[PDB]
Amino acid sequence: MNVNEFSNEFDVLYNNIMSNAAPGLNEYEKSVLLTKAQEEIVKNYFEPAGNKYGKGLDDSPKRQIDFSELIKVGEGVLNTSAPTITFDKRAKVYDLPADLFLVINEAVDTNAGTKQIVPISYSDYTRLMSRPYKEPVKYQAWRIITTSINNISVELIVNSNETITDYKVRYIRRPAPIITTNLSSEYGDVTINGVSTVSECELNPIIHSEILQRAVELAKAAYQGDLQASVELGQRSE
Amino acid sequence: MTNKEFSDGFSTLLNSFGITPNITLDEYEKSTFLTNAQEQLIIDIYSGRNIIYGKSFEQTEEIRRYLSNLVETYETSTKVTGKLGLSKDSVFFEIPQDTWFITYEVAFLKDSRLGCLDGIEASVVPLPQDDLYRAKDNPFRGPSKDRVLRLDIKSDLAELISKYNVDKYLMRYISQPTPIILVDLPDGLSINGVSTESECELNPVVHRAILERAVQLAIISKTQLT
Repeated sequence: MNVNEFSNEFDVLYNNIMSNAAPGLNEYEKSVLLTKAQEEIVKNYFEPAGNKYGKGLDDSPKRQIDFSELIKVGEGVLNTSAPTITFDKRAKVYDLPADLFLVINEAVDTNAGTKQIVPISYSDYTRLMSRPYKEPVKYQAWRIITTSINNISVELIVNSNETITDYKVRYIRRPAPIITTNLSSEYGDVTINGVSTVSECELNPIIHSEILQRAVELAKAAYQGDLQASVELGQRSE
Repeated sequence: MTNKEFSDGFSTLLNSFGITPNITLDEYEKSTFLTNAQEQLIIDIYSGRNIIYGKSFEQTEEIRRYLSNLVETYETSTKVTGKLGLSKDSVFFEIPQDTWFITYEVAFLKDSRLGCLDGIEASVVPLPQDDLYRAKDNPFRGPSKDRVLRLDIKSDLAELISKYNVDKYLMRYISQPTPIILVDLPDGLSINGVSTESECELNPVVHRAILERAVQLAIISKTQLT
């Protein structure tokens, strides 16, 4: 469903049927609420605990098809452009894509074959570097986030005498905003995430109704305006 | 089996990264447990203490085919000069320093006194120290033209007590096996002083028994406190 249909059905669900009808929302307000609902729905559905079903990214066909249109595969760029201070002497720094929302799978192709990257925690880092070996298992590599500016920088730790040829990253693309109308104005150009032009929902139509319902709920919570509504409907921001 | 096959079979037998509870090892841990299993197995085989086999060093064809690749022969004519022995006619010879157990040990003699028998090969008899005093004068078990007494002493030495001069000393021992190292280990690490990859030098017949014992040692290591 296109942006016109979002706005029309938003009006229908918000104030065209309600008894003591409230003031209609401006298109900037509707676009804001739709974008917020979009991010909220994505974050609810990625985490099993964030939604009532207890199901995460790949725990049912619906959850697969939800993010099917948001999955992207790219490559990390070796960060030898400038010098830097790595926490680990034997770690190669790589830069992830700018439009990165969540990492779900990583892999590195070395001279010794492909190796799955395991994102090790800081407590797991401390535990693993206390052992005599201090290297990953056969078919894996280790990863820790390093000094990041304007985009995520990543430290890859592979076994000794191994060189990395490429670093593929299956991530979830950052959702584009939903903007109903050209927000250009003579009084000042307003933007949702830096874009004022019309922007369609770049996700599957399976969750367009979901985003609309969340937008309506947020609109009515803002209309109520008490601390209670904001606190209870902020629990789902996550 | 090769090092790659060793690691892959180790993972398969341990059910690494399966759905059921399991154990995952680093290649260093795999190397450590494979080496421990190797050396335990060959020592138990040599001593005949393995209940599965229950046979000694060369007691059957199976054990021959297992430990055939550790049997090393050695020759030496040099004698260590400054040492204190238990008899005047005591000569000392160095050991190759990689020996595990001496299995054949013979000594050639060069002396004028045993005329026309010169260059006689002589059986080195390992003799305990209890028997030494009462074996020095023994004409049936003591030193003679066809028999030499060897006593082990410090610094990897062999004190050969003979009535005649000893010219050459021949050995056939079981050697240190090369460790089973599946990866070039980082700096500092080593197994038996070896840092690079090291393939098992025994026959493939015993590689799978070594793998089974290494797997059992792994489960014991992870499941000795639970």
